[PDB]
Amino acid sequence: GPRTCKDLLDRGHFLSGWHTIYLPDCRPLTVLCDMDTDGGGWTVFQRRVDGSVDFYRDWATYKQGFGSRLGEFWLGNDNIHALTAQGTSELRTDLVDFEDNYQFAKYRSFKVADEAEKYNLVLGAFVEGSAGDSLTFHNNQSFSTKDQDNDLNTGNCAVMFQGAWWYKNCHTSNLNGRYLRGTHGSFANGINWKSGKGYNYSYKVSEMKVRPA
Amino acid sequence: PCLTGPRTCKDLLDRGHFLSGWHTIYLPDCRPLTVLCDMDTDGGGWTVFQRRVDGSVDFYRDWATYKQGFGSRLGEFWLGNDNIHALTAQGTSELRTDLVDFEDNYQFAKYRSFKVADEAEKYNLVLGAFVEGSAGDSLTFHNNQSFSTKDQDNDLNTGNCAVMFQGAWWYKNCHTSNLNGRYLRGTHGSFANGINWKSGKGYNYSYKVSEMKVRPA
Amino acid sequence: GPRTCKDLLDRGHFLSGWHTIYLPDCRPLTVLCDMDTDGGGWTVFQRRVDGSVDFYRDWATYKQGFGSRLGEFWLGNDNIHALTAQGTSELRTDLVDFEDNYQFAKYRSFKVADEAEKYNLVLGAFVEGSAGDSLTFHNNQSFSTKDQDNDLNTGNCAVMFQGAWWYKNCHTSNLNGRYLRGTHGSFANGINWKSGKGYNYSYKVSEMKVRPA
Ligand SMILES: *[C@@H]1O[C@H](CO[C@@H]2O[C@@H](C)[C@@H](O)[C@@H](O)[C@@H]2O)[C@@H](O[C@@H]2O[C@H](CO)[C@@H](O[C@@H]3O[C@H](CO[C@H]4O[C@H](CO)[C@@H](O)[C@H](O)[C@@H]4O)[C@@H](O)[C@H](O)[C@@H]3O)[C@H](O)[C@H]2NC(C)=O)[C@H](O)[C@H]1NC(C)=O
Ligand SMILES: [Ca+2]
Ligand SMILES: [Ca+2]
Ligand SMILES: [Ca+2]
Repeated sequence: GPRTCKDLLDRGHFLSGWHTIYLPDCRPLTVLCDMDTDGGGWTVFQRRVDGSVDFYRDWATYKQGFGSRLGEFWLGNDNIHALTAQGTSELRTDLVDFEDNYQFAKYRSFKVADEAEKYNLVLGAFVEGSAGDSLTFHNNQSFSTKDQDNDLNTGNCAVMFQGAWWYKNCHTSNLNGRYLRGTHGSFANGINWKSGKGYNYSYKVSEMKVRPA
Repeated sequence: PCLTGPRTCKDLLDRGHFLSGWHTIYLPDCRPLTVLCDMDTDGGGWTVFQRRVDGSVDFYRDWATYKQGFGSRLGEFWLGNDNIHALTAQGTSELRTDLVDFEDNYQFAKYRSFKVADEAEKYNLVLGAFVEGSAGDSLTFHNNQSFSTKDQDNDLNTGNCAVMFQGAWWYKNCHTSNLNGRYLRGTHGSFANGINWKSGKGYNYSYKVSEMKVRPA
Repeated sequence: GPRTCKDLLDRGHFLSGWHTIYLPDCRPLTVLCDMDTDGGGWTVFQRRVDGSVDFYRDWATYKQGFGSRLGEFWLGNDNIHALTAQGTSELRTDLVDFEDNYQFAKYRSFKVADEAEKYNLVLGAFVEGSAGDSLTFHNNQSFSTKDQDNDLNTGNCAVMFQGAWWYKNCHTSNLNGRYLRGTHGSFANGINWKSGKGYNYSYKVSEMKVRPA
């Protein structure tokens, strides 16, 4: 049975949507496949679209995943690790601002370690993207929530920028931040990408997606 | 197969489905129904039977349409009175109503029990006690009243509440909530004909999002 | 075995949405059923809603289908042919403008031939709707894309009006054109329907759908 969204694209599924794939050890899982972007075959593990879901959540919630198939979600750190663990695949970040303006940014490999390793971000080459690089900064850094401080700052970046990310001191990207809708006076606590629209602009749409090498 | 399966969205949550979305359950009588499960709110496991989000669907509809259900899995819908009765007839389901205004304020109401009688009793609302909620109690008023639509006036008003207030609801004489009213988008001059909740944002403010959902005790 | 969205309606599915049906050839297809409009039971094969999907696409892409179950899509010419081949189905076209005024056109029968015949369009007589008739003009003409010009123009109409359609010389409807959002100065390159809002108005919503005659 189908193991990646790439497989499903290969089996003639051309419309984006939720399909079940089979995890290394046989667990059925409905993932969102993006069959459209950049050749198609992407498995989406994060999406922000309308601010209907609260992303300011604790460790246990990020671990198992949350949100809605109808709109916004986070697939879950366990699932994300399961998907990008054995073998390797690439990350694609997509961003649309409120004027209908598209930008992206691909890297050539992406993986997160398991819970014992605090979901460490393993990130390689920024290939290209109109949105620029604002994610390598966070390379080799442990995942943080508001109730598990594993960050580089002396104070809690997750709580400060209202999100859950691979926080150092602190961040150039904050895609799990608050849905602030465009420009905001508050500093760096929205759906922000430094090299893209900056620390005071919150995107309308964000998607993080992977595809096998 | 209609044994094996999940009977409520609560069952599906317990079976490790963590993302909200459309799943098929089996009603007390094995009939399989595809429902929207809210796995996120207040512990998760809610079956959503009403959803207003963007005004794309007309809720000003006749009796037959409310009976079988209408709208879209992609956006707004009413599950259908038959289904709603089937879902709530045996047992106690708590009810929760979730509301969001256009300035991003979120409000809710919660009730100990909720059930609607069958068609012969005109989908009579049987409402348990108000338990808590920022939105305030604007449903207790409608306890023990028949459902009404534009073409079937079962209210306690000499007029037709469903025509005056452009919805369908368990109107009394006439209302304190009108969640199936017109999608008027925020404050409106017209009186009480929007997606209104009296103790919430009053008779002149129509919310951006409303959801009604149920879950086993 | 449900063969059409009409079948699903008769079996008591009253909410519009994506359901899987079985084609005359037995392939299972997941389609958008419109259970609401004009008695319900329509299978939607084209949907424009917000301009999120690029419809300016090549032959291979139109053949297999593209877009998203969450928003805009084209079911795919192969699928459309498979759904229209045997018997005959009605066609309804629904159009919404930016003040939410709805229009429609309705045709007794509609079918597209297969790839060998270039998905040639076989349309029956105009029945009533208020949008007027802007498809009859296109009867008996192959489908053209930017990369497969089958029109009756010395140029490439798909390139001239940036869509893909049964172009003659050139068109009176262009529902796969650019999502230009209301009135546009450019000529006839939007989601246009001549007898509806003319060559300089691009609709907000467009849907093409079929149902057993
Ligand atoms: C729910 O509300 C009803 C009244 O509302 C109607 O019924 C409900 C189900 C909805 O369909 C509404 O839309 C309808 O409008 C209450 O019913 C009344 O209850 C009171 C007692 O609490 C009854 O009053 C008693 O009547 C006795 C005589 O009863 C018989 O005769 C009357 C006519 O007078 C007749 O209506 C009734 O059915 C009997 O046939 C009298 O001896 C006693 O002392 C007292 O006055 C009243 O009769 C009921 N009205 C009706 C129409 O039945 C429900 O009790 C209420 N339920 C709950 C759970 O609160
Ligand atoms: Ca710290
Ligand atoms: Ca009356
Ligand atoms: Ca030509």
